[PDB]
Amino acid sequence: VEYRNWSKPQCKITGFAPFSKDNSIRLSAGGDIWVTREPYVSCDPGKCYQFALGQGTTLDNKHSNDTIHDRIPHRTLLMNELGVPFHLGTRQVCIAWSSSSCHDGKAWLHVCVTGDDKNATASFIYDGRLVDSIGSWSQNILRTQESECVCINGTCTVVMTDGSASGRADTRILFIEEGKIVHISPLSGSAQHVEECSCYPRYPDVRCICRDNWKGSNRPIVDINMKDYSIDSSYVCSGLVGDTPRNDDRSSKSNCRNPNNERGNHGVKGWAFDNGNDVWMGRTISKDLRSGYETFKVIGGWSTPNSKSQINRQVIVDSDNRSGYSGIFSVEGKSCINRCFYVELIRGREQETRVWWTSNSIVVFCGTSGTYGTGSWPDGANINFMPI
Amino acid sequence: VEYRNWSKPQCKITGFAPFSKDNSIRLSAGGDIWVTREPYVSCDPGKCYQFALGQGTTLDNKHSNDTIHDRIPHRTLLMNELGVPFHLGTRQVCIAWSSSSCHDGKAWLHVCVTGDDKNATASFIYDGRLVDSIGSWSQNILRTQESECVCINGTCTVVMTDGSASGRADTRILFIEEGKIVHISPLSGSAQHVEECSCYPRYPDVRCICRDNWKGSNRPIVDINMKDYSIDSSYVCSGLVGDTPRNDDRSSKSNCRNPNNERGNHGVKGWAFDNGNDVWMGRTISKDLRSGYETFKVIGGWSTPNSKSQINRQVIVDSDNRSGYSGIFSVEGKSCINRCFYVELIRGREQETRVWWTSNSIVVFCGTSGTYGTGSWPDGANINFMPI
Amino acid sequence: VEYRNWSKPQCKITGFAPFSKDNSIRLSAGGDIWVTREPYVSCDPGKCYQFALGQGTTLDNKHSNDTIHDRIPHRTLLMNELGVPFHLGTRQVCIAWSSSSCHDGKAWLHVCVTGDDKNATASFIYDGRLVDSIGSWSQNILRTQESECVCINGTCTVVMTDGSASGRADTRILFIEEGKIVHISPLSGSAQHVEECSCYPRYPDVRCICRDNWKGSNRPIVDINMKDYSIDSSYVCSGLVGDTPRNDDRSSKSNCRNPNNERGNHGVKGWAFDNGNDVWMGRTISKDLRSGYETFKVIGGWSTPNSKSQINRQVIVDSDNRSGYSGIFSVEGKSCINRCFYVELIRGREQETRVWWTSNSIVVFCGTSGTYGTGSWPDGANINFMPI
Amino acid sequence: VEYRNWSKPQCKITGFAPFSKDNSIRLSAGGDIWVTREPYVSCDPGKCYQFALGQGTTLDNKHSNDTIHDRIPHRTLLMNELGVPFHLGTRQVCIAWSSSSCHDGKAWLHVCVTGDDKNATASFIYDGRLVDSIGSWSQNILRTQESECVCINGTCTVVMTDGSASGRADTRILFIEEGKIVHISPLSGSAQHVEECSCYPRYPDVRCICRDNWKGSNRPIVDINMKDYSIDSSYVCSGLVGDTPRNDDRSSKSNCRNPNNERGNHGVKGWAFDNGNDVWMGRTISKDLRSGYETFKVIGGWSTPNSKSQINRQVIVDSDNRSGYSGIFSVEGKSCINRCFYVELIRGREQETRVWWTSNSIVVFCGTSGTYGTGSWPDGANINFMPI
Ligand SMILES: *[C@@H]1O[C@H](CO)[C@@H](O[C@@H]2O[C@H](CO)[C@@H](O[C@@H]3O[C@H](CO)[C@@H](O)[C@H](O[C@H]4O[C@H](CO)[C@@H](O)[C@H](O)[C@@H]4O[C@H]4O[C@H](CO)[C@@H](O)[C@H](O)[C@@H]4O[C@H]4O[C@H](CO)[C@@H](O)[C@H](O)[C@@H]4O)[C@@H]3O)[C@H](O)[C@H]2NC(C)=O)[C@H](O)[C@H]1NC(C)=O
Ligand SMILES: *[C@@H]1O[C@H](CO)[C@@H](O[C@@H]2O[C@H](CO)[C@@H](O[C@@H]3O[C@H](CO)[C@@H](O)[C@H](O[C@H]4O[C@H](CO)[C@@H](O)[C@H](O)[C@@H]4O[C@H]4O[C@H](CO)[C@@H](O)[C@H](O)[C@@H]4O[C@H]4O[C@H](CO)[C@@H](O)[C@H](O)[C@@H]4O)[C@@H]3O)[C@H](O)[C@H]2NC(C)=O)[C@H](O)[C@H]1NC(C)=O
Ligand SMILES: *[C@@H]1O[C@H](CO)[C@@H](O[C@@H]2O[C@H](CO)[C@@H](O[C@@H]3O[C@H](CO)[C@@H](O)[C@H](O[C@H]4O[C@H](CO)[C@@H](O)[C@H](O)[C@@H]4O[C@H]4O[C@H](CO)[C@@H](O)[C@H](O)[C@@H]4O[C@H]4O[C@H](CO)[C@@H](O)[C@H](O)[C@@H]4O)[C@@H]3O)[C@H](O)[C@H]2NC(C)=O)[C@H](O)[C@H]1NC(C)=O
Ligand SMILES: *[C@@H]1O[C@H](CO)[C@@H](O[C@@H]2O[C@H](CO)[C@@H](O[C@@H]3O[C@H](CO)[C@@H](O)[C@H](O[C@H]4O[C@H](CO)[C@@H](O)[C@H](O)[C@@H]4O[C@H]4O[C@H](CO)[C@@H](O)[C@H](O)[C@@H]4O[C@H]4O[C@H](CO)[C@@H](O)[C@H](O)[C@@H]4O)[C@@H]3O)[C@H](O)[C@H]2NC(C)=O)[C@H](O)[C@H]1NC(C)=O
Ligand SMILES: *[C@@H]1O[C@H](CO)[C@@H](O)[C@H](O)[C@H]1NC(C)=O
Ligand SMILES: *[C@@H]1O[C@H](CO)[C@@H](O)[C@H](O)[C@H]1NC(C)=O
Ligand SMILES: *[C@@H]1O[C@H](CO)[C@@H](O)[C@H](O)[C@H]1NC(C)=O
Ligand SMILES: *[C@@H]1O[C@H](CO)[C@@H](O)[C@H](O)[C@H]1NC(C)=O
Ligand SMILES: [Ca+2]
Ligand SMILES: [Ca+2]
Ligand SMILES: [Ca+2]
Ligand SMILES: [Ca+2]
Repeated sequence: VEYRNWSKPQCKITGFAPFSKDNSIRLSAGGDIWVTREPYVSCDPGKCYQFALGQGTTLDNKHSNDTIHDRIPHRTLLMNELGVPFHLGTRQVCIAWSSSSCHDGKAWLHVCVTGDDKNATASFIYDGRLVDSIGSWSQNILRTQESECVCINGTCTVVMTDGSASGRADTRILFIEEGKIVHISPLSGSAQHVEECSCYPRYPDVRCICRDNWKGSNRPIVDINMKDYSIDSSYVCSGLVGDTPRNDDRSSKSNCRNPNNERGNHGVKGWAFDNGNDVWMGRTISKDLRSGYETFKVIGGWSTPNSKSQINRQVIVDSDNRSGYSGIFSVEGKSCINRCFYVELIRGREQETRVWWTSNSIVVFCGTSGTYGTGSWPDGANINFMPI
Repeated sequence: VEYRNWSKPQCKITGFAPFSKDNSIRLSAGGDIWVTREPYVSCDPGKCYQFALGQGTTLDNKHSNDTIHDRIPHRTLLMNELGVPFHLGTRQVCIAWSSSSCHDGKAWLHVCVTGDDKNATASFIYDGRLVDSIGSWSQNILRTQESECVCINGTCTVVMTDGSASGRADTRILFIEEGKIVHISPLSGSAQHVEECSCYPRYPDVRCICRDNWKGSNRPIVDINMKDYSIDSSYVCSGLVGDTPRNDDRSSKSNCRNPNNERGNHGVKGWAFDNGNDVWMGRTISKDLRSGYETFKVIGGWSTPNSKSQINRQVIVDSDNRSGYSGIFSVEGKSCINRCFYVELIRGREQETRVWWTSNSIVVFCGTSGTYGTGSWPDGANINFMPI
Repeated sequence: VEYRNWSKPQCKITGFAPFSKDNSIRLSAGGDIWVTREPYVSCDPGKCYQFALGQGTTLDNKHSNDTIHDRIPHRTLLMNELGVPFHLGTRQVCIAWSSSSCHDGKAWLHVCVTGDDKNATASFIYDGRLVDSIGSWSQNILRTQESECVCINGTCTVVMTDGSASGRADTRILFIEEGKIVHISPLSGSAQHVEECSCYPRYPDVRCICRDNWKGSNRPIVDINMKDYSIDSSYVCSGLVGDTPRNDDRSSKSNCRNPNNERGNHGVKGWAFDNGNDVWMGRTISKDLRSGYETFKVIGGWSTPNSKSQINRQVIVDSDNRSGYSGIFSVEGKSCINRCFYVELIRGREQETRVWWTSNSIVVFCGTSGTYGTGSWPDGANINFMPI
Repeated sequence: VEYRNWSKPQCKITGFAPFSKDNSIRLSAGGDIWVTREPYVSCDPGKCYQFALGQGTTLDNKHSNDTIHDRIPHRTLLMNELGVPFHLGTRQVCIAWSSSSCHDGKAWLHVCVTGDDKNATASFIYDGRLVDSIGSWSQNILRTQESECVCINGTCTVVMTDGSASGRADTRILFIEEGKIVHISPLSGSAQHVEECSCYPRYPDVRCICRDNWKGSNRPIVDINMKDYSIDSSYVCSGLVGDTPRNDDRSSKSNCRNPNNERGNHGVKGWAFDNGNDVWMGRTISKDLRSGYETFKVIGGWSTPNSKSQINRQVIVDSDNRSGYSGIFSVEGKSCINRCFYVELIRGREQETRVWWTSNSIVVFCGTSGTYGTGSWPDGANINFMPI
């Protein structure tokens, strides 16, 4: 077994093709399925796995009541092969109300945060054993990516934040070797608030597109130098911005450098990736709510401030259906590294009627160099058919 | 590991012996089991797997209502070891309302079609990653075999159709290497309508027996030259024809060349294979409905037009019981390549109105050079005992 | 990997120690568990598996009604790791209302009989593929061991019967190499009726203790010469006889040669094995019904006609509780071959009329050279707590 | 594969970080989950497993009624990967109402005790086969650790007791090689009553911290010399004692040598381990009941009699929530051997009378050389939401 280097060029991308869907909520109405949120996907060299934060209960279960809450002690990281729904045989990998996972070519690293809001613990589990832990540095909800970390040549990197969700916070980039923290770098650059980074290998370095929860509806970028541990940060150049909420395309802005101060407060986890001067990105179709999901390329969207010429739009989830968090993962092919993404399809309380639970399913798409058509792949559950 | 070549002679066939049965619908009445249709079987070098298109729901589940519909975004390809029923731990391999799968000796290829009727996408997944995709070419339900594809020396072939189900359509034969489409050939020859091909290795080439949904109740043949990608097509010579609907045995015809224009409209997926001048074939026992299932050899049925001398009949499913789609798969033995088949046993709507769902179980038989008796192996569920 | 030879001495045996129990029926009252009967155990070189004939239904399921019947088309052979109860993820290995399985050191052989009573088919599946089949030779319920077959140096042997259960029948011993029948020997010797043999390796040969359903309450022995395929048969010498029904211990007889003509009609599958002049055997505690289970050694019980000197009695299931079929399996240790056995614990109809189903659990014990105490390990389900 | 030697220094310990939680009871209210008690954790060289004694039933099952009883024939040892809850696919490894398991680097050993109170049998199963057995030596509930045994250089050791729970008993230390008992040593030293030992490798020897059920609320130590099989015993020096019940912290004593005669009767399984002159230990927060769980270091707690200076306290389960048994396990890291522990979280009768069953979930923590915060990770089930 060799460490992954991800040392191939990025695949040609013309858009995205359907990859996986789990139908979690539909199945929940006729079977014992975990209540989850904050899912993601990560692949070992051979196969892909779906992850999510359980709520310590199945859906058709009185304990599913009031699972809207983000942090309870019973949350655990679930891990199944991609497309295997979270049934009762699912392994709970660690205790976590915030997580990141990645495979270095040899073994899995899991970063699992749990405990009190003001004094959380992050556990670092590698190759099936606890190797390290760190306590809260800002005493205000130590937290991490909710998507895959990235490892190059045996060094894995993960972005963590501690502090205010509505002001200056303390973001740190950890470097981890076989589960052991070997270095911690403070966030540097012009990103002013960084949450829930979606990171990808860009050999020899790592690049993250994140969520600004404070003043930006444009998405921050964090660049991680894997050689010298230096950090840089800015914002996606695209004038078509990626956060929710955001201004309408009529009036939205990004200058590549600063939070745009356009409905900056709050946000949603999302992703983008560069191809030369262009950017491929996803966002909710609604500028207001976590409804619908679309992808497109913005011509000059990586390099030209305020660029707004999009092309190659695809609807993933139509605007009449719920989405949620989304994130990137990378898959090594024969000659190139492909970029894929998942969309969390949130169902239940409070937005929807009848039910007392909050859960999600997932849909997953992967970059293609080929051709494709159109469709919409929403959660598909009928709220009227669900146990409450 | 080496690529499969299937470079052994076809096994001696005296008939077929029982191989597998999943009892899906019986189990559905007391357990959480997927609603499915369009099942098939395919084996890696070591063991066989059962596949089917899920309906994104279990049977004992309000979402099972109105699962008669062929295409919804929630359909996914399920894959279990043969004889493991589709329980909640089943892996959903891809998003698909039409599919084909095969193993090349090294890894699995899945061809998965989903999306809008007028603009579908086929994804090509190999060794657990998306390698290619193609969009609809005729804007009219791009679709494929619903049974195993065939790979020789690292090149896999699959037949796909796009266009009318009741007139001239656009059928293409794809050649795929490690998930990448390397060549596409148009259908050629005298077959006038080709659907749902059941294909098998006939080293060094591939041979398919398909469904003519337009003018033929005789089954089309598609011959695929794996060296130069050339295509030929015609019809099974046997005067005992394989489609449903069809004329009675007394008045049925085939001239090997043309659709017989005998109750040609509509059809059912099925199979046949050659042994010299003779043909082994299955069909529904009913000439009108998907009821019963029988196999037999037609003497001269491969090479003599309108041959009707049958022998070695076996009842697989008696005529009082429901069948459905059927297809071929091939299994490599020590010295020869064996031919096996599965039968889909459809239950529920529209025919059975006590329940609101549509699903199936499977029964599977394999070629034998030995001896055997008689029986009948239907679905076996009591419709009155079923959750509705 | 090498073929198993079983070429080690039989382990020292002082009695039996508890090995496994599945609690199938207790679990059935709170979970989806297969209805079964005719279970057995067989181990590959690494680990042991439990097998049984499913009834194509779970217990808490309307299809469980009237599962008293021995032969329906929906019966399939189930196979799990030993101690894993027959849940919905259990693999159905083949279609079978009578079966035998064994591992030759390289792969599994399964002998699976199904179809019409007067014209059954036995399928021979090896290394995951159908290799051979045979039809009924006496047109009267072709049938086999319901316990493990035995393979030495790549040749597996299995005993099959076709014909009357209450008169002269046609018993044959098959020799099978990688799934292919290479020789068939007729029964020879003085055993007059042979059913449901429990066989074990006695290098270089195989020895079976069976059920005489006709005139004997003493158990037949079948000796299989693996070199020249010759067959011999007689009866266990022990005056303490192993069948049910039987006479009481005071009046029972065996002359080693002939059926004893003591309540000879009917019987139950069981086992015994030799150690020099002595025999280790199990039997139901009741002489009338399949109630209770005991093991003991009979001193001179292998070599001395009508020997009744028992020692080392152990209660496996107390006489207040139901038993059923029992059979032998063999397990290779470091320096010796151990003998183990399972007991089928039958619940439901016809004896227990509150419920409409018939099913079983299992308990398993293995030979020990050590020491042990006493107990009773019955099924343990409360019939009043069961779904009916 | 090589035998484990555990020949690395003990890892630096600053405290404990969260590792695993199974949420068994919460899940039981919406899924088929085993009723258990007496859980533990043990890891092979790659992966950790959770074990527990089943009650031969699921929770939502009428058979769960009156599972307070410790010993029934239906109890079996369950084994899943750590964090996989005990679903219906769980393997029952052996018949056991008392158990210990460990991996020697090559294979699993299981020590499983079952049968009559006055005449129990312990089975020794290694590498999937029964290798040895021993009967009761004191005719009074032969019993063992309820946590992992320890193997060094292919020799595994386990502590067993037979005799009174409230007076002088007969404790023996067994030495087992590939499942075969090679030596038995009587308890020696000043420990006067030894139950339910929590043992760990301290190369080249093994050290156990146990439960005195008779005169001590201070915990006994058993030291096992793996070279000459000699045994020593005493009591943990710490004046902060580990048993429940016990005196309050102000009035509790230990002299390292004798049971303290302070509320000595009864107890609970627990653990401690040495670091130089200091001791790391866990205990219930309540001095009266199995409620809450805390860990801390006692400075001089290993070497100084009646030492009471604690530091590095952590709450694992707050005092408002139920705990139960706890035990140690050891995990080999790159350069050191880590110490971890599990806590049994008991729910139901007799304390909670709304329900009729008794079961548990688990939470698991591992030693860390890093930093951590605070929290509480109780069972989390709402008794009012449970099937009774
Ligand atoms: C079968 O499947 C294939 C493959 O999926 C389909 O082909 C794809 O079809 C897509 C839709 O036509 C196409 O993407 C489009 O590319 C064009 C550039 O050629 C781009 O303009 C499109 O983006 C606009 O339209 C979409 C809706 O389609 C809007 O959501 C989006 O916001 C864009 O609209 C904005 O810009 C327009 C142009 O300036 C304005 O006219 C419009 O009012 C709107 O303006 C707002 O935003 C501006 C900033 O962007 C701002 O200045 C202004 O003030 C407003 O605020 C879209 O990306 C794919 O390229 C194509 N794929 C391929 C490979 O060919 C095919 O159609 C399917 N066929 C069927 C029958 O199903
Ligand atoms: C135990 O098990 C074994 C193994 O399963 C059994 O042996 C098998 O038995 C099969 C049935 O006899 C046998 O297959 C038959 O082979 C003969 C040739 O030898 C063939 O004629 C049979 O086909 C006719 O009969 C079946 C029903 O059995 C019909 O479904 C079929 O359509 C055929 O009937 C048509 O042709 C006949 C002859 O011309 C006409 O009499 C009949 O009316 C009908 O005519 C219509 O169709 C014609 C076109 O074909 C058309 O010209 C006309 O106008 C009408 O429309 C069948 O294939 C197996 O070979 C044999 N297997 C082996 C290895 O021996 C055994 O019986 C079992 N034993 C018991 C006691 O259960
Ligand atoms: C703790 O556990 C250990 C290990 O499990 C226990 O030790 C075991 O204890 C067993 C019972 O004592 C013992 O087996 C016995 O061995 C003697 C020979 O030494 C043998 O005679 C015993 O067999 C008789 O008794 C059993 C009931 O125990 C009957 O079921 C059986 O049919 C036998 O009864 C017949 O023979 C008797 C003597 O000849 C007659 O009195 C009786 O009426 C009956 O006669 C009928 O059968 C005859 C043919 O057999 C026939 O001629 C006559 O006309 C009648 O029809 C039994 O096998 C184990 O050897 C021993 N194990 C070890 C390793 O020591 C220990 O007791 C446990 N302790 C506690 C307190 O739980
Ligand atoms: C964020 O998380 C971090 C990491 O978890 C937190 O840091 C940890 O904080 C712990 C609590 O302060 C600390 O452990 C403590 O260490 C001190 C020594 O420095 C030790 O004295 C503490 O033990 C006492 O207090 C705990 C409750 O905290 C009691 O349960 C315990 O019994 C001890 O109290 C007894 O002794 C005291 C002093 O002698 C008495 O005042 C008290 O009444 C009580 O006396 C009884 O027992 C005596 C025998 O011991 C007996 O003589 C007398 O008669 C009475 O019966 C505790 O171990 C950790 O070291 C620290 N961890 C690290 C790595 O720094 C941090 O606080 C969190 N952040 C925030 C803001 O909360
Ligand atoms: C959920 O819990 C709330 C109490 O917070 C209660 O009012 C409501 O009835 C519960 N829902 C159900 C379905 O029991
Ligand atoms: C299925 O849906 C139809 C149309 O809404 C309805 O009439 C029928 O009652 C439904 N079936 C069940 C069993 O709910
Ligand atoms: C089982 O079937 C019999 C015969 O049809 C019937 O009398 C009985 O009520 C059935 N049992 C149940 C529980 O439905
Ligand atoms: C449990 O058994 C007891 C004694 O038979 C009975 O009083 C009680 O009702 C049972 N509990 C349930 C929930 O059936
Ligand atoms: Ca924002
Ligand atoms: Ca047709
Ligand atoms: Ca008899
Ligand atoms: Ca005590």
